[PDB]
Amino acid sequence: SGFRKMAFPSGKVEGCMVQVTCGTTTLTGLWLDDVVYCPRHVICTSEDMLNPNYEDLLIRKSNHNFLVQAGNVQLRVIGHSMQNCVLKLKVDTANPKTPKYKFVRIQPGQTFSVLACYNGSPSGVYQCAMRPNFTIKGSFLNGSCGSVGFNIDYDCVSFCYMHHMELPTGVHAGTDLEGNFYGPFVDRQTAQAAGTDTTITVNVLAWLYAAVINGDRWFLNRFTTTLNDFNLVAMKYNYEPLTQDHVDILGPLSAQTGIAVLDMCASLKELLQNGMNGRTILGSALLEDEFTPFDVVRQCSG
Amino acid sequence: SGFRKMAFPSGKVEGCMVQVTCGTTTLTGLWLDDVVYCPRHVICTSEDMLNPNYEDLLIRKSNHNFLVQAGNVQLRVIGHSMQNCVLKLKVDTANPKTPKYKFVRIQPGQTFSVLACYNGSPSGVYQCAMRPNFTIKGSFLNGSCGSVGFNIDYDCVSFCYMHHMELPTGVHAGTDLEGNFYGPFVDRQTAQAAGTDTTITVNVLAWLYAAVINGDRWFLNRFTTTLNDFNLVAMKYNYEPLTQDHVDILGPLSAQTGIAVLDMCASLKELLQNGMNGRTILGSALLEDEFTPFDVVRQCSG
Repeated sequence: SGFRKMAFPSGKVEGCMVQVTCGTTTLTGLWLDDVVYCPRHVICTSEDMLNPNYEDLLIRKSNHNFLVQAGNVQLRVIGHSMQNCVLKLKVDTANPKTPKYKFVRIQPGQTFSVLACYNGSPSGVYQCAMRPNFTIKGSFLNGSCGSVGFNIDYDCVSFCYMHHMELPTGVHAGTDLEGNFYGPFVDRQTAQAAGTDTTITVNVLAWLYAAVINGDRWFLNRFTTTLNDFNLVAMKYNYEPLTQDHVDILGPLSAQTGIAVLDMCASLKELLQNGMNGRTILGSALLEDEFTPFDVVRQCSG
Repeated sequence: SGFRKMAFPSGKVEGCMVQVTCGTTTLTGLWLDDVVYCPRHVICTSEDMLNPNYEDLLIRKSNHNFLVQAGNVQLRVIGHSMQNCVLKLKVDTANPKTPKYKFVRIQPGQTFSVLACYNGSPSGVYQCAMRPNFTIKGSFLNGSCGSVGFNIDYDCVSFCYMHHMELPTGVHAGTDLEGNFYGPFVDRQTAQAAGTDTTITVNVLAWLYAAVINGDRWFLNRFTTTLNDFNLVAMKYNYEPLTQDHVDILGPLSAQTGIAVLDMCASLKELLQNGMNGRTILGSALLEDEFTPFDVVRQCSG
């Protein structure tokens, strides 16, 4: 028993992390086969970040301007290529520690593990959700840029995220491994609006199921509700609309606990309307939305 | 910026995790050099756990009764030895992936990373504190027993914890790697009292410093206080007494933020007495005590 926010084991990803240096700039890169992936703003000084013409900036750079190191092992670069907001540095040496891997673009509400690095050196690991407004609430310092988010499906590492920017807000923005930003964000040091940060309703419900599985059943009410009635309450509290697909995804958890989804929705309704009255659920005084149904079942079953 | 509960990278520990089977019982073991460490209750059936005579139970077992596997690689056992509550299974093959390592007994209030396994297979990683009552709030299922807690000091993995028991309470108990339980607990399926679960005051303060470093400064009050006056309030709310050593440990954080320890203590006093009034600190509606000063500085500096 017990329920913790839990990252995937990071070993497979640790052996892929390298230091990418270009001029004065140094950050973290991802070394897979004979290609190193990194934020394209590695070519930028601090002054360039205000209004960068990446194409023009990149043209001053040749292969030899990129120092790629993998812990005292300086790789050699034999070809470079900008793909959207990522640089792809071809190298002579293929990473012998390359895991089975995929590149995937993740959806809002889905979770992933972040291996936070500094200048190519793994520092630690934590679990994140891609929030509805396509930000994450991470922990990244100078050097962390190029730190990656991933999921592990049995043997395959699925890379979904690379960290690029910290907003003036403090929250974090990044790309998939093809270099496309999650959200409207750009790799430019300017004012950038993250939208309203809504809550992932299906996750909150998954978490409430986890709490019941773990013996916290106090919230369970004597009411029920419909989707419409629930969603009218959801919209009020900047919660995501709950759809039928959401209900279906929660079915296994419903089947395990013997609690229908709408019954659990009614519990959530009252919690939202009436608060927690100073009580806690799974050792939290807030409604938590960074656990997917998959995460709950993964941690509960095996 | 940003502040997250963060585990150490687990790669070094992943390559040490093995499956230990004895009769019907299977759990996780730690393979270091030519020795495998595991909970001694691996020799127990469910019936034995009620009132085990470990010495008598172990005598029925010979070397060949222990099946040690490291992912399709069945190790061979050439000597066995019970050390307190751990079994030490000597084997022919030395782990080639043995990291630089130490065994350390950790103190109450100190943190560590748990690599949660099932039957020798790493499942995930999260950060824990050894609580004042020598329990942890983990996540362990059947198979997780023998999962280990560790810290990484640059090159050296320092193993501090092995998971053995879940209490009827739900909270978790275990040993150091020499097999001595943290706390009064025994490896017997019986009713076992964990004491009053007090809060780690120096950690809470470390966390409050982290919050100020990250821009949450709302709690900061116009008062100050003494240690005695503070500790009289601390005792009331089952907080650990704050000592002078605690003050000294917080000095760097005090020096960074320009906020004296006692000034921060007065903030904490009011929070304890007046609550949070529905506000949050670092995205939490509770006072968090599982971040040491080291953890805060590690994550803030680099």
